[PDB]
Amino acid sequence: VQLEVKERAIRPRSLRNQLRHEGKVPAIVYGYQIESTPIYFEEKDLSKILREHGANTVIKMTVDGKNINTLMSKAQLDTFTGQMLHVEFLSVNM
Amino acid sequence: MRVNITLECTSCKERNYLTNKNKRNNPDRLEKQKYCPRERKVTLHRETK
Amino acid sequence: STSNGRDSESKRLGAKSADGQTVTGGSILYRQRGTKIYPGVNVGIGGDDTLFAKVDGVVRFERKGRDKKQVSVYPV
Amino acid sequence: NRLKEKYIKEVTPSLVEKFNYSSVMQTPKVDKIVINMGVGDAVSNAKNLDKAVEELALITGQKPLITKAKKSIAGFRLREGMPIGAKVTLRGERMYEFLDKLVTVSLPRVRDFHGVSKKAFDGRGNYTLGIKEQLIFPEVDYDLVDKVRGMDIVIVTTANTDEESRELLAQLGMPFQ
Amino acid sequence: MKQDIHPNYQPVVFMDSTTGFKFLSGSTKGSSETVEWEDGNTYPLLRVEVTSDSHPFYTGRQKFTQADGRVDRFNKKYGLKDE
Amino acid sequence: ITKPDKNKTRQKRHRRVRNKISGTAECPRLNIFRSNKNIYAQVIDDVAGVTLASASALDKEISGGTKTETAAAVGKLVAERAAEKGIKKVVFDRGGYLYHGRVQALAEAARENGLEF
Amino acid sequence: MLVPKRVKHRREFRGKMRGEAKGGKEVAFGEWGLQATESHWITNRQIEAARIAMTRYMKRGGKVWIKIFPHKSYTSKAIGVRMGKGKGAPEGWVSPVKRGKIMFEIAGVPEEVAREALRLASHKLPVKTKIVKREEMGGES
RNA sequence: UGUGGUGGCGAUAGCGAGAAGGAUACACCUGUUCCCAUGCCGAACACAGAAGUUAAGCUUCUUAGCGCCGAUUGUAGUGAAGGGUUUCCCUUUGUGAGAGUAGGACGUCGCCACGC
RNA sequence: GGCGGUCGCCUCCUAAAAGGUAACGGAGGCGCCCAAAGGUUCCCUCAGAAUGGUUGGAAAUCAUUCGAAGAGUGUAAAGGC
RNA sequence: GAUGGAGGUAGAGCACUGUUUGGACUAGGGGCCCAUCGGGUUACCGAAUUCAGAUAAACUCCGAAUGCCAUUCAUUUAU
Ligand SMILES: [Zn+2]
Repeated sequence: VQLEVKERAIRPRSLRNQLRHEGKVPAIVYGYQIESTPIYFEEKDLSKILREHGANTVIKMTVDGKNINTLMSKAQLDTFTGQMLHVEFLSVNM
Repeated sequence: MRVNITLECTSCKERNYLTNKNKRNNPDRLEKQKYCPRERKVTLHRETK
Repeated sequence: STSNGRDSESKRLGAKSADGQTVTGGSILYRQRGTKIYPGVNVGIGGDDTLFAKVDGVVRFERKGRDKKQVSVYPV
Repeated sequence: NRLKEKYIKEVTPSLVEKFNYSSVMQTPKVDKIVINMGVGDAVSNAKNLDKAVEELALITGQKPLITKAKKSIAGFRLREGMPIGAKVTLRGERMYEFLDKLVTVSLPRVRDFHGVSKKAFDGRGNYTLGIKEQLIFPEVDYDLVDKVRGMDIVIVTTANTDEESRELLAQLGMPFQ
Repeated sequence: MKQDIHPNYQPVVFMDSTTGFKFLSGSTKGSSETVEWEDGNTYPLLRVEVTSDSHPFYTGRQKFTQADGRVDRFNKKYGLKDE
Repeated sequence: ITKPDKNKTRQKRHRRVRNKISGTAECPRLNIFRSNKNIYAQVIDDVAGVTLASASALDKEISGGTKTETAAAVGKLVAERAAEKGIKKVVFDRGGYLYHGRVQALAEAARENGLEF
Repeated sequence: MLVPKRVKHRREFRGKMRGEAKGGKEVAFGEWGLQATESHWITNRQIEAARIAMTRYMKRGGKVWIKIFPHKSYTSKAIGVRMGKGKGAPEGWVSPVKRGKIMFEIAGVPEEVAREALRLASHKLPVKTKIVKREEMGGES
C-alpha cells in the first residue's frame, strides 16, 4: 500500500550470491500499467499484510503516488531455507 | 547359388563385361544389349560358356 | 570373459568450409549421412549425400522456413 | 428404368416436403452398392472361389474383383497375397435393376420372414443387408449350386442422419418390420 | 463396361401367377415368349411364384392362418360343455 | 460420403511437377488451365511473377466449341502474341493433367505456329 | 531383506550418477511432509522401514504417499576377485535424493500424531531431514 | 469494384465454431456415340453439352476455444579470478537460458484477364 | 604367468555441443541378397480406433468416419524420407 | 576486438521412447451375476479417458557459457 518498491540493475554480476546471504529477494514486476521494471523486496515486509489479510488481497506498489495493483503470480522459493526467491508478480486493472 | 559371370560379344568375340546371377533363378544364359568398345556399336551379348 | 569392446573407425563428418569463405569449383561443403542440410544455388549432392560446389564463389548457410537449412554459392 | 422414373417423380417431392430443404439439391440419394463374398477357405482350399466368382457373375452382371490378403495371421493360416474375398460395385441403372430384383423377387424368397432388421444406422446411414444363403435369386439353380455362402450388401446414400435414409428406403421398397 | 469379360444380360420380363410386373432384367434367358412394346421385347421365362404379394407382407400381413384360438380350447371344447 | 474437391488434387500434382523446373529466367514458363467450359494460358517469369502474354477460351476471339477447336485457336493466339516480344524458348508447364488434347492440341498448336519445345 | 519396490528395467548396468544440487518440489497432496536436506542415495529398504515406522505409530491409516521410488540399478563384485574383467552382477536399487526434495507427505491427523510419525521415520534415513506443512497458495484447492 | 488465374514472405498466413452468394466467373450437375478408361465399376481419369442449383465446395465477413510468435525481469548453469571440505560448497568478476507471463495475431506483398 | 576369452569390417553410448580420443568399459550386426527389390514416365497415401455386416472366431474380405505419421523402407543401429 | 556460421554439451522438459505415485471413471471384464431380465455386484485394474506430481547415458517440444571454422576487416607483436 506504501511499500518498499524501488529500482534494480539489468544483468548484475555475482552481486546476487551475496543478495542471498544478507536477506534480499530479487523480485520482478511486468504488466499492464507500466511495461516491465525489476523491483526490490525482502521477506519481512509483505508477511505483515499476509497474516493480517491472507493470501490474495490487492497488493499496491508506490513511489508515494499512484499504485500498481500487483497480484503476485508465482514464486517457487528456494527450498532448504523456507525463504522467498524469484517472486514473479502480475498486474491487472479493476 | 550366385556366380560371377562374364558377358561376351556375339560378333567380335570380346569378353567385354562382368557381372553375376543366381544360377537357379535364371538357369539360362543371359542376353543383354551392352555396348562393345572394339567396334563402337551396340551388340547382342551372351553369357560365357 | 566379456563380449564387448567391438568398435568401428571414425568417419570424420562435419562441415569442412565455413561461411564467407571463397570456394573453388568442386570443393566439399558439409559431409552428411542422410539429408541434414538441403542444397541450394549451384550446390550439388553426391552419392553418399555429401555436398559439393559447382561454381567458384562464396558460401552462406541459411534456412528454409522451419524445415531445414541450405547452402549456396553466390559468385562475384 | 422404372425406378428412376418413380424416383424423380415421387421420391423427390415427398422428401422435399418431409424436411423442407432450401434447395432440391439437398436431396439424399443412393450412390452405389458393393457386394462382398468372403470365401474364407482358399487358404484351406483354393477350389472354392472358382465357383464363388461364378455365382457372383450370375447374381450381378459383371465378374467380381479378387481381394488379396494384405497381412499374415497364423491362427487363420493367412499369408499375404492369398485371395480370400471377391467383390463387385454397382452403379448407374444396374443399381436400380438389382435393387428392384431385391425388393420385388429376391427378398420374399427367404423362409420365415419378418423383414430387414431395423438397425443398420451407423449414425450416417449406409444400411447393410446380410444374407445367409445364396439359393435365393432365380439366377441360381438347385443342382448347380453346392454351398451356402453369403454376401454383404453395403448400400450407400447421401443422407447424414438415419431417419432420412430410413423413410427414403421406405419409399423404395425395403420391407421393414 | 469392358469387353469379353462380362457375362450375358438382357432386360428379361418378370412375371408370376399374377400382376405381370414385366419390367426388370436378369441374366437367365431362353425360349422367347414376350417380344412386346409395353415392355422389353424379351422373355417371361422368369415365372417366379412370388408377386411380392404371395408372402402377405408387401400386401401387408393377412390372416392367412390362425393359430389364434388357444383360450377357447379349455373355454370352448369343454367350454361349450361349460355353458 | 464426401467428394474430393478436384482442383485440390490437380493442385498437388502441379506442386510436385513445378518442383522440377520453372527456370523462368529468359526461357520463361508456359501454363494451362481447365474448367468445365473454358481454357486459359499465360507466359510467366520468376522472380517477378509478372506474366508477358495471355489468351482466353471464350473471352477474346475464337471459333468453335470447348475442345481442340477452342484449344488450337487459343494456342495460335498465344504463339502469335508471344513472338511479338520475341520468345522462342518456353518451358511447358503440364499443369497437373495429361496429354489427351484439351492440353495436347493446345501444345502442338503452340509448337507449329512458332514456339519451340 | 524385504523388497519394497522395483521396476522392469530395459537396461542393467547404468553409469553411476553425479549429484550436484536441487531446489523445489514443495508439498503436493497431504498436509505434513519431510524434506531431505543433503545429497545421498537411498536404498530400497530404508524407504520400506520408513513406511512401516510411519504406519505403526499412525493408526486408522491416514493418507500417506511415498513420493519417491527407486529407479536406478546397482552392482557389485565378489570378495576374492582381482580387478579387471567386466562389471559385476547387479544387486539392489537406488534413487538419489538431492537436498530440498520432499520425501513423504501425510494428512488426516492432528500435528502431534504427525510430528510423532515424521520424527520416527527420519531415524531410518542417512539424510538430515526437516519438517514442513502444506503452506499456502493464491488458492489452496 | 468483384471474381478467376499465378507467385513470393517462418501457421502472427493455420485449426475450429457461425453467417452471406451466384451478372460475369467457379463449381455442382446432363450424358457416352467419338480419342481415352476400369487389374470389375464413365466414381476416377477423357470426351460430348447446358436441362437444373448455390445444399456443398468455393470467395467475403465474425469469433481468442485450440495451434503458433512472444518482450522486460528473476532463478538454474558457466568462462576468468579466488577461498574452505575436497564426497561437495562458498565469494568477486562477465555472460545468462528453459519454465512462467504480459502482449500480437482470424495475414502481407506482386502480377495477368473480365466486366460491373 | 596359466586356464578361460579376443585378434578384420559397420552402428549407437561412453566423448567434456568442430574433428580426433582408453579400458578383459556398456550394447548389437557383417564374410550377403536382387534380372528386378535397377533405369525411366505416369498414378496413389499409411498403423490404428469407433460404427454397422452370413459362415466369422477378440483378431480374414467390406463399407463409412476420425487420424501428421502412432506405418513402411531386403538386411544391425543411428541419421533421413 | 568486430561480424557470420556449423553442433545438441551443462541446464531443464515431459511432445516421442522407457520407468513411474496418487484422484476419478467405466470398457467391461474380474468366482458368482445378486439370478434357472432390473443392475455383474465386493474386488482387480491397462489402454481406451482424464486431472495432478516425478526421472533418464544409448529419452528430447527446447537449449547456454566456452572453445572451433572463416573474413581483400582493425591494432600491436613476430613468426
Ligand atoms: Zn564386340
